[PDB]
Amino acid sequence: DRNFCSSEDCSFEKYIRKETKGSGVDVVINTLRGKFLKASRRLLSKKGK
Amino acid sequence: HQALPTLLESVTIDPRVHPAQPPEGTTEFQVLPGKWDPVLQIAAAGGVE
Repeated sequence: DRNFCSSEDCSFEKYIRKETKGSGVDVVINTLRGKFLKASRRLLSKKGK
Repeated sequence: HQALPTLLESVTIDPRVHPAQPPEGTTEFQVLPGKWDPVLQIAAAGGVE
């Protein structure tokens, strides 16, 4: 259950950032658009794609 | 050092959830709780973010 978030709102950004200890996610396979897209890039690590 | 703001990525103002203006001639004003979120870098108090 810790691996799942919701597509209804951009509340995953805080959850993922906290769960990754601020490292971010290495790869983001993005399909959502708008604020979800913006929040997705904001989770990228330094070398994230 | 002295930091001069140069870019505010997002500023959300929602007066509908904000308390109404204090009655006329008010001397003591109410205090609204505020919170700083280091994970998301959000300064939120009342209906402002």
